[PDB]
Parts: sequence; C-alpha cells; structure tokens
Amino acid sequence: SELTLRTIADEDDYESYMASAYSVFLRDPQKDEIEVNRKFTELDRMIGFHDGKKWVATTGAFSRHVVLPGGAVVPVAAVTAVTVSPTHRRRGLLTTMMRHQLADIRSRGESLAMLFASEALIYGRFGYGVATESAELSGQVRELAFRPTVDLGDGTLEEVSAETFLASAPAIYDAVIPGLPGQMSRTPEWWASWTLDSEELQKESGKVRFVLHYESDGTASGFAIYRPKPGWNAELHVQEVLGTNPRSYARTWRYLLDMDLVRKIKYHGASVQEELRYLVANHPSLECVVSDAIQVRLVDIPRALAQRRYAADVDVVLEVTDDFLPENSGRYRLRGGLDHASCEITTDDADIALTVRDLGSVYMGGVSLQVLASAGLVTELRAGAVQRAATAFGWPVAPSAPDDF
Amino acid sequence: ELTLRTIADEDDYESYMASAYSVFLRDPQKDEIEVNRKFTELDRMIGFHDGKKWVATTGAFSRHVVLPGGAVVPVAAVTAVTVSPTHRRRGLLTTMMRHQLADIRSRGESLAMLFASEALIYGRFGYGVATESAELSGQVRELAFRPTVDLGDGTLEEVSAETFLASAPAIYDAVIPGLPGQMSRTPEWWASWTLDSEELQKESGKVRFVLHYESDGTASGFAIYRPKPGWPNAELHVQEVLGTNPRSYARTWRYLLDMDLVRKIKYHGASVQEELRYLVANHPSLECVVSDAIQVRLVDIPRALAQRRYAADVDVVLEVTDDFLPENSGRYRLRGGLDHASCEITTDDADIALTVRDLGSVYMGGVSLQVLASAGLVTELRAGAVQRAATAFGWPVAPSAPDDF
Amino acid sequence: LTLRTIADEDDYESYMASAYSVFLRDPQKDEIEVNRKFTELDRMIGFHDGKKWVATTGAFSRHVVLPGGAVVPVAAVTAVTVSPTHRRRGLLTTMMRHQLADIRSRGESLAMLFASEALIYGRFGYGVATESAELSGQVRELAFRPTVDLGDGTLEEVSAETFLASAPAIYDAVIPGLPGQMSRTPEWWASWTLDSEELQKESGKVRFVLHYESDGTASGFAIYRPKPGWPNAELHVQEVLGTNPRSYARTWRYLLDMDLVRKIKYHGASVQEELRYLVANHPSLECVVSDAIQVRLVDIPRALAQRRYAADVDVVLEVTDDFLPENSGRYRLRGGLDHASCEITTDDADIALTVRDLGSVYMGGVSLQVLASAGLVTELRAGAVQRAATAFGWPVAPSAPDDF
Amino acid sequence: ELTLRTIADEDDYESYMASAYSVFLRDPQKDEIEVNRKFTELDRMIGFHDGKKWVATTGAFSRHVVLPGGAVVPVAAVTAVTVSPTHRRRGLLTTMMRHQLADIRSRGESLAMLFASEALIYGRFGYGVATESAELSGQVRELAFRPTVDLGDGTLEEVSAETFLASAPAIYDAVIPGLPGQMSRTPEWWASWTLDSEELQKESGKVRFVLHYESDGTASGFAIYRPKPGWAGPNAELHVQEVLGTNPRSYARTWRYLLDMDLVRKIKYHGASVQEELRYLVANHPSLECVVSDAIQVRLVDIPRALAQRRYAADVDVVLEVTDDFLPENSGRYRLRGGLDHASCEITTDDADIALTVRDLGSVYMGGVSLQVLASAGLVTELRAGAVQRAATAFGWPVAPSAPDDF
Amino acid sequence: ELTLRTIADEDDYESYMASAYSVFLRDPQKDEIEVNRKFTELDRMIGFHDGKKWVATTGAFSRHVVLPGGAVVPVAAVTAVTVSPTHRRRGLLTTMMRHQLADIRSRGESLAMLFASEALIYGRFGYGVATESAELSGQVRELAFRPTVDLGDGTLEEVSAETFLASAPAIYDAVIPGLPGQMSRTPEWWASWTLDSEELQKESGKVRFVLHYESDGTASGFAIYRPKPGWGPNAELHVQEVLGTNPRSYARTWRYLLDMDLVRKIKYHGASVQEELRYLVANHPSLECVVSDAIQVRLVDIPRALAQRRYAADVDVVLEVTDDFLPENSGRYRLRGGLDHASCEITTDDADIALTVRDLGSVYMGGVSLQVLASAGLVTELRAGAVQRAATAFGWPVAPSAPDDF
Repeated sequence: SELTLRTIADEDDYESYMASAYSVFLRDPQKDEIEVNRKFTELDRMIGFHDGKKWVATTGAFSRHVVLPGGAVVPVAAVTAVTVSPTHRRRGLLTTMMRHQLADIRSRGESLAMLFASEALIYGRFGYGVATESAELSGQVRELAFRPTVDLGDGTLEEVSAETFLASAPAIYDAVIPGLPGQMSRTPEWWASWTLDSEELQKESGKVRFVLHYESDGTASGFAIYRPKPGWNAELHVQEVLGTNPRSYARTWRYLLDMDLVRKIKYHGASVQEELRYLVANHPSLECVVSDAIQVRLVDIPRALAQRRYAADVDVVLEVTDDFLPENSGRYRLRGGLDHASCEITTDDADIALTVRDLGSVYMGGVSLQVLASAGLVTELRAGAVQRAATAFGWPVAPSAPDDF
Repeated sequence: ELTLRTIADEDDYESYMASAYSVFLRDPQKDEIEVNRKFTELDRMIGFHDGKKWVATTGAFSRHVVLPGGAVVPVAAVTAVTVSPTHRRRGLLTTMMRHQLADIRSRGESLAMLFASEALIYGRFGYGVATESAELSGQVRELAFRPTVDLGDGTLEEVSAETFLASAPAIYDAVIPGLPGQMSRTPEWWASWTLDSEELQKESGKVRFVLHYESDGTASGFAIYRPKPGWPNAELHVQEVLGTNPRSYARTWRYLLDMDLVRKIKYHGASVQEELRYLVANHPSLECVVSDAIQVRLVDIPRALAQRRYAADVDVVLEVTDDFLPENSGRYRLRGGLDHASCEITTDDADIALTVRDLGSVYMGGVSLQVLASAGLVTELRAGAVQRAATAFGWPVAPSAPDDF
Repeated sequence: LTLRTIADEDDYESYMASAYSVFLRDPQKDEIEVNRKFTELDRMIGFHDGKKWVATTGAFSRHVVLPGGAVVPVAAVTAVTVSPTHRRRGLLTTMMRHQLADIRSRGESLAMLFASEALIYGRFGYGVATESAELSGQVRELAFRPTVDLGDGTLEEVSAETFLASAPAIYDAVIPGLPGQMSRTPEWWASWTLDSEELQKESGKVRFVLHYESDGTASGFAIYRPKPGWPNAELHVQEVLGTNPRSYARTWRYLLDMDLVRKIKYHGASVQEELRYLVANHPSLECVVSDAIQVRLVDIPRALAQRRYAADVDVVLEVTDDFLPENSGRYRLRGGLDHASCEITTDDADIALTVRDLGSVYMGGVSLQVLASAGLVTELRAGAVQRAATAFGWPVAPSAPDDF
Repeated sequence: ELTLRTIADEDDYESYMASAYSVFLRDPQKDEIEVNRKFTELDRMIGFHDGKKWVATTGAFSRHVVLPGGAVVPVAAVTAVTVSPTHRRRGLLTTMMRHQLADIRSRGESLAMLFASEALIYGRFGYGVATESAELSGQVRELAFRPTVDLGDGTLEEVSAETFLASAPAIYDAVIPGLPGQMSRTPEWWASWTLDSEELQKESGKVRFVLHYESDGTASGFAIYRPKPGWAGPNAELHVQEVLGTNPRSYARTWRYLLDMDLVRKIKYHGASVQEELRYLVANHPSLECVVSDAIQVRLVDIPRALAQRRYAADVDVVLEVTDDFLPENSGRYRLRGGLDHASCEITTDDADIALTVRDLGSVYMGGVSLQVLASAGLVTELRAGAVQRAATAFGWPVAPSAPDDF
Repeated sequence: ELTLRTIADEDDYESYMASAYSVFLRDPQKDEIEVNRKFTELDRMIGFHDGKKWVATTGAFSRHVVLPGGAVVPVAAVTAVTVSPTHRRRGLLTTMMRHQLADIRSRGESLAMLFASEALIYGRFGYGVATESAELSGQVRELAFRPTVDLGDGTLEEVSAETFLASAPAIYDAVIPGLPGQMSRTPEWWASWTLDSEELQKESGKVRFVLHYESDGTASGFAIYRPKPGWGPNAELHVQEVLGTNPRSYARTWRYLLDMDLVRKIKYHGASVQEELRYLVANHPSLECVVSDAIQVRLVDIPRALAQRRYAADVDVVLEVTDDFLPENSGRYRLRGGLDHASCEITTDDADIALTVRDLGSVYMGGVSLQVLASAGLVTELRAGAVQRAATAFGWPVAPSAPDDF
C-alpha cells in the first residue's frame, strides 16, 4: 500500500478522518462532538496518512491561545487526534507526521505545542514533557462543610439554559484566566463544544446543567457546569466552577454541596491547587488523585522563555539539548523576573544541562526543576543555579488543565 | 473527679497508653508501647485521671525538625491526643492543649508538629496543615524508568535489622538537610521506626531491610519494606527508601520493582514530590493520592519565621491574629532570603492579614500563601505583597512527613 | 414568585418536567402522559417565578381501604419538589398549608404520601403508618411447605388488554380485607400496567399472568418483568394477588419454577406477605422492611370514626397538632369491630400524643404501645395505652398501594 | 387443544421465533431473526400451536460437519428448542424430539448436533456431550510468545465485512478438513456469523474484521473481534470471535496483532478449542486462563453409517452392544472395523466386547471424550479384557474437536 | 565470594529452607520443613552460599513415577529452586541446574519432574509442561450424578490420621499403575501429604480423613479434605484427594462429600483434567473446570526414557531432537514402540520429525498432543503423515495427573 501524507480535503474527508481516529481508540465516532468541533477545525492543520481508501494515521492541531505565568496570552498549537492504525504501527508514520507538524507550528509563530496526556500514542515522545497536572476531587457532600471563616457573600444562584449561560459565562471566564496559567481562550465556537450536551456524557451521568451566581447588584460573578447522576447514592459530576471573587466561588460550591438528594460529588480535571481543597474544613473528606494533564513541546525556546514571567529574579545559562529537533539545541542565557524576561544565545559557561523535554516540563511552573535534578534527569553544572532557577520557573499559582481538546 | 497530671511511674505509663489505644477502638500494642518508652519523657505526657483510670491524654516528644534551608530546630512532637467517650465535649482536650502549648513555650520550642491522623483535634487550637504525603502504587511490570535514568554501578544486600542500623543512620543524616519536615532519629527512634510490629505483620509480613552499596563498598542507600504474599497478587509495602545520590535511589527502587513474584507495589507516606514519580516513564501507571500529613502550631512566631530560610528575597509586614493564644497576635516585619532571615515587631503598615493557623500552613513551603488568599482565608492589604510572600514562603523541595509518632 | 395551579397542557408538562428535574431525572414522557388521565389541574399547586416552575405539590383524588373494609376518600399527595435555588425559604411549608386546607375543604379526612417523597419526609404532621418488604432469594431454595394446596388451577401468559379485563375484578374482590390498598379505576390500571421505559432498562418488558380455576374463572394474576442473565437471570415481581389461597400459591409457584430463573425479587410487598409463610425455609427468602405510606390526619374526629378496631376501646386522647393547631383538642374515642365514634370531651385525658404519632398508628401498622415505650407518646392513666394499642391494631397488616 | 405442525408463512415465522426468545427471557432479536431466515427451511421448524400462539418449538438446520479424517457429512443442526412455561412437563418436548429425530434419519443425516446452551434438553433423548470449548483470557501485556515462534513476513489490514467475506471463506474451507466439528459455511451462514448484532454491540462494540496477507499478497488468515472500551483503572478489552490461518505463521502473526494492539488491557476468546494453538504459543501458560465447558452434543440416528463415515486414530476391531432407550430400533450388536484409511460397521452375531448406551457412544464419537474415562466412571462396561483401551485410543483423534459457528 | 555446595548439617538445612521461603515472600513453615526433612537427602540439596547466608538453592528428591503403560521408574523430583533478589541474572540458576541435571543423569534417573509453581525457572533449561491439573468447583446442591451411576453397598467412616494411614497406602498402591504421573508414596511421603499444616488450617480448617468400606469390610476408597466454615451462608469443602479401587467406591465417596449437611460449595484443586467426577455429574455446567499447568518434564536420558514408557498404538518414527541446554543429548533418534514394546536408539536414517527436547518432554506423559505442537509451529514435520501417527502413539487413554506436592 502506497501512503500519502495530506490534509483533510472536504467534509466527507473530515468525517472519515475523525472516524478513523475514534476507531484507533476502540470507540465509535461521536457524531455530535465531531460536528461541533468542526466549527473551529482548520482543515490544513489536520494532517495524516491515507492509503488510497482509508485514513491510516492522523495528527491535528487547533490554533489556540494559552495563558502563561504572569498573564501573557500567547498563541499555542493545541495538538489533537494523534493516531496510527494498529496495522501500521512502528513504521515511522508517527515520526513523519510529528516532524511535519512541529515545522508547521514553528512557522505559524506558535512558540510551543500543548497536548493532553490522554493522547496515549505519543506520551513522552518527540520532546513532549508533562508540564501540568490535574486533580480528581470527590467525597460525600455531607462531609464537606467549609471552614467557618469562609465568607459566602450575599450572592444568589439560578439554574439557567445554555443560551443564558453563554451570555454571561464568557465575561466571567475572561476575567479570571489571566491569573490561571494553562487556561486557554474560549471563542464562541469553543464554548459551544465545552457546553455541548454530548451523548457520551449523558450515558455516564445525565444532561448538562448550568448555574450562574449573581452579586447583590445583579452582576454575574460565577458559574458552574455539572451533570447529575441519579441513584441506581445520587452523584454530581462537576465539569467546571469559576468565580471572579472568593465569595462567588465558595457560594457556588456551597450550592452544589447543599443540593438535597445528592450523596457524592466528583470534579475530574480540577487544579491540583483548586481553592475548594482549602475551603473544606476536613481535608480527608475530599479525596485528591493527581495525574498528568498537559504535555508541553517547546518549539521556539528563546521566545517561549522570554514570553513568560518568573516568580523571582534569575540569571542562568542553560545548555539545552533537543534530540528530536537538534536545530533547537544551544546554550541560552535566561534573564527574568516578575516584570521582565529575555533569553539569548551565549558563549558563557553553562549553569544547568537539560533536555528540551525537561525544559518543557518546568515551563508552566507545575514541575520543579529541583526535583528533576534530584532525580538525575537534569544536571547542575554550577553550584546554587538549579535551586534559584527552580524557584524562578515556579509560580505561586499552579497551572491547570484547559477545556478538553 | 478529674485531676490534670503527668505520668508518675511505669505502671502509670502502661495504663496511660492503654487508654489512648482504647479511645481509638484498639487493643494496646504492647510492642510499640515498650519500644516508644525509651524516648518518652513522663513529665511531657499529660492527661486527666478520675482517680481510677485515665480519661484524657495529650503527650509530646522532644524532637528536632529540618526547616526549609536545612536548619534543625527543636520541636514538640505532639502525640497521644485522646479523650474518653464518656468525657467528650467537656473541655478536657482544650485544657490539655493550653497546658501543653504553655509548657512548649516555656521550653523554648518555637513550634509544635502533629500528624493529621490525630482526628480528635484536627484543625483546632491554631494547628494548620503544612505538609502533605502521597500514596504511590501500581503494577511493578508497568513501572519502567525513563531511559536517561542512570542506575550506577551499585550493589544490594538484604540485611538484618542490626546490620541495617549500622549504616542507615549515616545515610539518613546526610540527605535530610535538603528534606524539610524530616526529623532527627536517635538510636531509640530508629528502634521504633524499624520495629517489626505485630500490627503491620498482619497487614502484610515481617519487615525487611535493604542496603545499597557503591562500587567502593560505601553504603549510599537503604530501603524498608514488607511483603504481602498472594491471597496472583503479591504486594510490596514500602515504608521508606532513601539514597545519598540519584543513582543509589533509582537503583534501590529498581531493585524493589524488579523483585521476582511481585505484582503490585505501594508506598504510603511518600513525598508529594517523591523522586520516584519522575523516574517512572509512564506516570499514569503510578497512582498518586495526596492527603494531609503534618500540622504546624507556631508557638514563637518571630523566632520561627527567622529560623527558616526563604526561596527568594521578601520584605513583608504580617498582621497575625492568634485566637487561641492571643499573646502571639501582633504586627511583624519579615525580612528573609536564601541566606538570611529576620522577623521583628514593627509599626509600619501591614501588607497581609492572616491567622496563626494559616501562617503555620505555609510555614514549611508545602501550601501556597497565594492559594489561601484566593480562597478568601488570607487577606492582602497592599498590592503585590501576597505573590512575593507566597514565592518566598515556598521552597524548591516540598516538605515531607517524618517517621510516625 | 406566584402561588398558582396548573392552567393548561403546556403548563402541565412544564410543571411535571420541573418535578423530575428536582429529583435529578429526565422527564419520563410515557409516565407523564398516562398519569394525566387522572390528574386534576386544580389540585396541582406550585410556585412560578414568571418563566418556570420553582416548586410543586400535587394530589390525586383516590379512595383507600381502612381496617374493617370501609373505603374512604383520601388525598394521594404527589410531586413535592422545590428548586435547589429556592430551598429553605418557606415555599414547601406554604404549599402544604394550602394543600391541607383544600384537602379539608374537599371533605377528605386524611392525606397519604409515599415515604419516597424525601423532600418533606416526617414534616407537617405526616407519620409513617405502613411498611413494605423487599423479598428476594434463589428460586431453587424456595420450596413450599408440603401442606400448601396448589389446587387444580391453570396459568396462561397473556397480553395487557386481556389482563385488564380480569385483574380489576380480582383486585376489587381481595382489597376489602387488605387495608392500605386503593381503588383502581381504568386510568389507574393503565398507569399501573404501563410498560415504562425506565423499568425496561432495569429489567425487561412487562409480562402478565392469569390464574384460572378449573371452571375457567380467573382467580389470580401476576405482574412481573424478566431480567436476562448478564448464570444470574432474575424475575422482578410487581404484584401477585389471588381470591383464594390456592390461586395465590399456584401463581407464585409458577414464577418460582420457571426454567431459566436464578433469583426473584418482590419490592413493595406486604411485611406479612403470605409468600413468606408458604416458603418452607424462611432464611432463603430475605425480608428487608422499610417505610411505605405516611398518613396525615386532617379531620381527626371524622378519621377515627371511619375505621373499625380490633377490640373494644374507650379512651380520651389529648391530641396536639403543631402544624394545624385548629385540630388540637381532647377527643373521646369509643370503637370496636362494628362501631366507632369520636367527639370532643372535657373528661380527664388518658393519653397525650401528637397528630403525627396518631397518624402512624391509624392504619394498624405501628403499635401505639411501641411509640409509648420510646417516649414519643405519654400515658396519663395506667392501662390506657395497652388497651388502645391492641384496639388500634388489626389482624391484617396494612400494605402499600400502587405507586403514585 | 395443541397442534404439532411446521411453520406456514413469514408472519408465522416471526411469531415462532418471537416465542422462542420469550421463553429465554429475551426480546426478539429482529436482526438475527432476519439474517437466519435465509438458511431456514420452514418445513424443518416444528412446534406446538394452541390456535392463537406458539407454545413449544424445535427446529433443525441442514448443515455439514467435518468428521475425524476429513469427511464432510450432512448433519442436523438442532436449534430453537423451547417450551412455554405454562406447558412444561407435559410431554411436549419429548414428542417434538421423537418427530424430529425420525425426520432427520429420512433426510440422510446420520447424526444431529446441538449446542449445550439449549438448556431445556441438556442430556436428554440420547444426546451426549462430545465436544468442549475453552474460554481463554488474560492480560495482553503478559501474553508474549515463546521466542522460537516464527511470525513470518505477513501483513495485516483491518477491513470491511464485504472485503472480509471475499477472502475469509477460502481460508476457512482450507483449514477445516483438519478441524473436526467445524461446519461448512455457505454465504448465508457467513452472513449470520459476521452479523454486527445489536446484542453483541451492547456487550462490547461494533464487530471488526482483520485479514492477514502473505508477502505475495495471498490472504492466509483472518480474525473477527469486538472492542470493549474502558469503563477505577483502565480496562479496555478485546472480545475475539474467531481466528484462523492456513499456516502457523499467519495464525501466530494475527494473534500477535490483537495482543499488541494499543490501549488494550485484557483479551477474551470464548468458544475456542480446548487445544487452541494460542495456548501453546504463549510463553507463560498461567497468564492465559483456560476454562473448559460443554460445547456440542451429538445424537446418533444412523449408528452403522456414522461409525463408517469417520476415521480412527489407530486400527480397531471391536464388537459394540449398543442400547438406545429413546429409539430402540437402533439397539443392536455392531462390529466396528476401522483405522486411519478405512472404516466399516455392521450387525454381527460375534461375542460383544463393550456394552454402552447410544448417548455414551455419541459422546466419544468426535474424539473429544475418552471412552476409557467413561468406563472408569462406571458408565460404560467392558466385557472382554483390553477392549476398552484399544477402542478408546481408536475413537480418539490427535486434533480435538471444536465448536462450530453458533446455531 | 560465592560457594556452590550441598547442605552440611541440620542448622544448615533450616537456614537453607528459610532462604527458599524468603525468596517466595513467605515466612518459613516450620511444620512442613520438619516433616519434609524425613525424606530429604542433604547431598541432593545444592545451592550458593556467600559465607553467611544462602543466596541460591536447588534441590531434588529421589522419587519414582508411573509412566504410560504402568512402569514405575526413578525420577528426580526437583524442588526449592530459588535465587536471592540481590543475585538475579548472574548465572546462579543456570549453574545449579547444570550441576543438578548432571547428577540426575549419573544416578540413573532418566528424567526430572518439576511443579510449574516453581515460577523462577518456568519453561527454562529444557523443562516442558507435560501434565495439567483441573480446579473443579461448584454448588453441591447442583451436583447430582447421572442416574445410571452405581454407588454400591459401601459404607463410610471419618477416621484419624493413624487409621487413615493404615488403609490409604494399599488403596493408593492399587490404583496408581493406571494413573501415569502419580508417584510412589513411602510412609515419610504420606506423612507430608497428610500433615495438618498450619498454612492450610488458616485457609480453611483442620484436615479430615474419610475411608470407604465394601460390604465385606474391605477398605476400597479414601478422601482427604478440609472444611471452611461459613463467614449469606457459604461453608465450603476443600478436597485434597479422592481415590477408589472401583467405580462404585469412588462415586460413593464423592456422593458423601456432596451430600454433607451445611455445605454450600466444594472445591478440588489439583485434580486430573479427566477426573472421573466430571463425568459422573449429570449437569456439567454446574462443575466449573479451570485447566492449568501441573508438572514439567526434563528428559535427561532420551533413549531410556522413550523406551521405558508404552505407547497407545504402534509407531516407527525418526526424531531429530535438539537439546540447547545439554547438547550432548542432541541427536537423531529412531523410536519403535507400541502397547507391549518400546525401543529407541540413535540412527542415521532420514528424520521424520524435528523438535526440541523441551517439546519432546511435553508430549512424553501423554498430556500434550504432538499434533497440536506441530500445528502451532513449535514442532516440524519433515515427512508426510509422521506427526499424526506419532501423536496418537504418544497419547494415552488415561490422561496424566499431578502427584502429591513437592
């Protein structure tokens, strides 16, 4: 079979392309999600191999924008639909698609690519490093009272339709995400996918429901997305809770936790430092399971390092090795702080030796460079450099998982 | 008719400990009671006695804890906090803690530490959760390391407790200056930590000890673990693994993971940033459950803040409120960095308002001050203060739980 | 917020949709449509915020069998919900005052409410008066005692239409001796026999059995659903009744000897279901007892005079009604097997109790003596509680009617 | 008033099948009823009708089965054996089977075959369990092969049902002469075997087809399987329906394809042979659990012809005193002389060597049950020394019989 | 420094066995170690010692096994195969097995046998799985027999170990000539098999013994089992062994266990895959049957081993045998065998079948068909028709079964 590397040509090609990706993951095509995700799909970013009659490998990317530590919003390739047919494994198709993709990503001005760890077929390859984690939070709602000093405010709550939700939630989201690195901008089209009452999740629980929190003056200041799972021990499956101030956030959670016929609540994909964890008076009642979320592939190292901000002053020379794309290998001087950042090639002595994968892992402040060094994955060349750089690459607010893609 | 008093003699000690186990619905563990007597100070074991039996207890061990920066300071290790079920909610627990904190203050100890598993006083009296632990587990067949992990030329021997105790203290003493939260281990504390307790034999099996030797014969790592034979589901329950360099640590874990007839491994009480988590190539194969470990009660706030070091420079004024011990309330100027730290009463404008409980929570660098502020528990009074203070109160190495007490 | 009743059919479906939504469920369209046929819109009250319903409380006009066989009108309260954004604001209490007042003005002396209406469990003077049993076990372990006469009867699996031509007459014949059961019009039979999608997913399509005497007379029936194996095939019995002991036992034996069945379940049976005593080895038939029907007495003197009593009783009851204080008072009850009267008196009181606890003992399913030993009922003169407890009992325990 | 009759028309056919599914506590599977109609002969589908509904059923398909030695003989594939619960234990099952067995012999079929899952007549009427099946399962990561197993240079493609049916029949036809118990598959039987039944979609997922190609392009192996995506930890499963190959390399390579598939945790093959080659390819047998259970029951209706139609693992000259309780006209004393290349059977007056029932004779007929074990159990009686041992070996076969496609 | 040596004295023995249990993640079973010493030959227990503890072990018992055809030949019962986890993949297992197999051959033992539960060397060194066992289990209420099964006039008695040991050996000795794979049981081996081990007491209960008597008083059957009391009601019986000298005593003894009052479930681990109980039960689906490996065979003297057993039918085949671990056994062998004869010698005639010594061992006890190994690609047919004839001859009408544990 002669394989052709090409992009999606038309709409029937798109549906066949997406059908093959679901098939590799042992799943039927989710037609409702395929239709709503088409609205922000760029066909010339959806590449793959075709054997003349079917798609045998895929790799796509969405043009998105991600918040960096410090609040800067930079373009990012949201990589998705990474599959190879099981009949075509270990034949170079994944490598070829990824080489073409990273080259196209770099030419578009995107300094990095981001990829959910659940894209298991390329986990930990090609320079992708796990940079963000998520927490699954769960527990009995009767055991999740808040600490008494938590102010709930004078707010009110209303369960509303999707249309009403989408008229207020975007403004709330836009206001909070500058302080939540890892979150991504949501156009109207991305909100449509994020709030879709997908058939897949209805079967797991129930129809999606939307809540809005109002200040006393009527201003929308919080929202929640969740699904009920009636008893078969009724459960609430929370998709997202956000608020522009601590009272609306706490009041919205208190609303979900005080619902009468509910026994258990679950929030998959929360931040490992979700404020809910610290509102609860008795932490052992709220289980916290931590796992991978987002992998980062740095594609333009100097621009990426210069675009984010750093928790403290740092002046360090990094000997960066890029095994997959050796043209990115080089020795860079990083000068950064809270309000400034620059990165340039230098011939001075290197302070730290590390790979582009490990550099990507620490880029969002969710993985300590010091721990990678203590593990033997990163090498300190001059005393005190790793400790100072680890603090600077960290951030007081942990990165969190964006909406699924 | 109740008397507040300390333990008088050896029969009094055994009755005292028996009542503590009884409150927790357990028979007295004679082997643990016997070995822990060797470092028990009777005049630090207080309680209520009704004339014929003990009805409430609260004890403390004189220990020494590593702070962020490596300084080892004296600390009261609070233990045996019980109240009889017929005397609950009558003020006995509060009275015992007032006397205990006063004695701790009178001994010059700037802080007390308390395991969160002391459920009867969880979150009371100004104690704040400052350290977490992770339960790590998974199928050993799925826990291969990343290929760049150097295992070194080391060798391993399974040894008796006596042989283990001839090498493990020197290894432990060398690594803990970089592991805040760990406590000094005298010979007597090693005897308890390495006790082949009957309780844990029933959960799995007899304790076993491993030593890792460098090529020159130098002991550089150790492991404590118990096997749980199949009931094909044989498990290893790891109690502790440490090494003085990345190679010995990785080689010792590889030894446990490659052991024949082993199916599953479990490490309860690891660090949430346990080096093993980043050695494993496929993170989803190693489940990570995060929970409370150590609560901190600051007893001398200025001295405690001046004893630790800070991840970056900080100059912040803290308005501290102590509800339980109002004599500690006041306005303190903290000036600290990597190599210096001072804390003093000041009349300058306050930057941050918080309780002594929340101050204790961030004290070991395991809880972000920024998250406590975003939750509404801490109040920022002047712009930018919390972010700078949160970074400084953090640490590149997360604190970890010491040996149980 | 506006307190009002249902206006039309679009208002009705939105009203019912909100009730399911409060209970975290999608609307069951098939059940909503079939239940409309016995719904009176002016008995369906709720709160409306201008665009949606935020609270509901309804009632069906039904008739229930009392101890002794008397059939009295009763309000079958249903659809008690409040939106989660409007909880703890008095809406449920307001609706219940209006409903109980309307119930009293309609001449209904009492209200009945399934305990599964968890949102108002144990409030407003409702007391648990009837229990139900979930019976289950392996069919191969449920042989009957040898003296059980199965008779000469025959069985046929038949369609719903044929079932509805004979089951009402069988039902109407057995319920005079089964307190707690309610009359079933054609509309209620239509709901009771609905092949609901909800229950199809739990098991399978509804099936109907008729038991015929040797002369051809239908004398028993069964409603059940199969749950094929996923060996562990189950039968989910909804109801089995017979006009004589042979038809009842023969119909159960039919279900228990079915070839591919492993386990059987009867949820909502009587705690004194005769099946429990036909089985030779009781431990093979598990019996889990739980609340079924709550009673709210609305006109106390009329209610006690309508039922009959297992033995003679002459007692003075000091009744306290916290929710509806107009019913509070001191009542003299004189009752027996064939007579019953009740009126206000000024004589010395023998027993002090609430209307809730009075409602709990009203159907003979809860012993007044047990309520007294617990401290909920207070004896004022010696020996009164024992005599009243026996009289308020009944040789046949009350049982749960068809769901509403 | 009950009438024993055959299916009359198409509405009658659907009511007949509807009653059979109802007896087994199931709704009618419309898709399976429709595709199985294509090889259903209405005059072989008998039952009892009370004037308004079917109250008992028993059917038979005209099929052909491979015997030890490779001979393909006509066989009655008995199916749809049901009785209404209100008419059980009244002789209806016995009557239908008497009529069916008589009809089977007149059609030239020397034997009938019946899946053990037809629980209503398990072990009755002279049916004896003659073939077993194995449920194979395990973690795919633990199922590496022995290193000396040659996978060959072959290639694999996941393909549609239409393309699958263009190559799979030829592969099947080539291997089954060496797999006693397998049945010929016409296009109509392939259509049922490859149906993406709604029933099995709910248990796992949509059916999938794999073809193995040699280096020259020749199709030499195939697989039918269904994915069961994950639903605690990850646990995606593969439910294998069938894997066959014309050579050891295509067979092993096709299994290696299923076992190395990404995102798979567990694999299951229900209805495999108890001597499935996969069991011996796996390096670590304890990783592949093997549960053995009944598969096919055999009812011999023409005893002399049946023994003369199969071949025997070694030479045998034995006199069998056969007792047939249900059909006493088959009772008699038969001399069997058979081997690898010859077989004959006729009534004889010589002294009998072995006494046994036709049920027990049917159990050993396919080489899946040792005649020696039946004797040690007390079910078969040896009349002259050494007879059972020689007859047991000859009635055996180096390849165990295996379950055919479901019917 | 490591030393390869045998056990020197009794304290050395207990330290040796302690290390073997430790490798298998277990505390030493003192009661089993004591009773098994009585038939342990110290000079057959080899291992590696580092100067202060044992770091590797491999032992062998001198036993005798019944072959297809009834011949009872000496066999090495290999046991206690361990290596410390700190000494893995350094050649210790290979060295111990080279020395052990060489000693086995010099002692006149034509083969070695090894339980598959010795997981550390599963499938290595030429050992091939030759025998399987079945775990049989089900609800006793569902296990009625076929009606034509004659139970006889026998009687049953629950007896003490001493009373059991006065009759069980004679019953056992009478049935095993027809049960290939079973091994002779001296008094010392009976003592281990009937030990009321603390390990099995914890899994269920104290061992119990049953004897079946004919009408004339003759002991004709026995059973070994342990009760597991209820902990829904669910008391279990764990059967260790049931044997009878005739079909009636076997069936009656099983009927006794299945009709025992207050029992819900019965389990027989380590039965034959052709255990007679499977065919007595009227409804096979009520008796679950899980088949797994039992005994591995290592042929060390190929010509004598092939000549010592008998074959189900005549065979004249030339075997090209490859022995990778012990290449001195590699060669081309002509096997001529039948029901009453067997001979084997090296030949230069054309080979008919090519196979390894491991696969040859797998088919040796009649529990694995050579034809299936050939269809799997593990065995190669060189001339047409050879495998089919050889497979039948290597089979046997009675399947091999697992002996008592060692």
